[PDB]
Amino acid sequence: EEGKLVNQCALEFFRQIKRHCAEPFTEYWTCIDYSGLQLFRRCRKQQAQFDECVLD
Amino acid sequence: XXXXXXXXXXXXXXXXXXXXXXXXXXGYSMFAVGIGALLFGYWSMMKWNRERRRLQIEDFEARIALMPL
Repeated sequence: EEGKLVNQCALEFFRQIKRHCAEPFTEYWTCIDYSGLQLFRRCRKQQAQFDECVLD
Repeated sequence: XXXXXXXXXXXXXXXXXXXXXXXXXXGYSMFAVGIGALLFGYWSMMKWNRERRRLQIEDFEARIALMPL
């Protein structure tokens, strides 16, 4: 019953990013998948474009 | 006139001269560069491992953050 609320709140998180500041999110998503599993290495320069739009 | 093989010595080619001599390395000076490269080696390497720790904790944080997984 508590797990039902987890998946419902998961959709609430992703919808907020898709509505406001979608351009830095899509560019960050292309950076992470182009490389193997560095996750944060060689992608920190593109991470600067992210969070800054979200800070508003 | 008689023509035969003529004698010539000029420089005498130098009879037995030493060519082997100490070059570049002296002794004590090589240890200053040798052990000096080691001390520079560890200090440069361990700073990268401290920068790896910044990535390490952040990597394991992704597992804790993901509960719908």
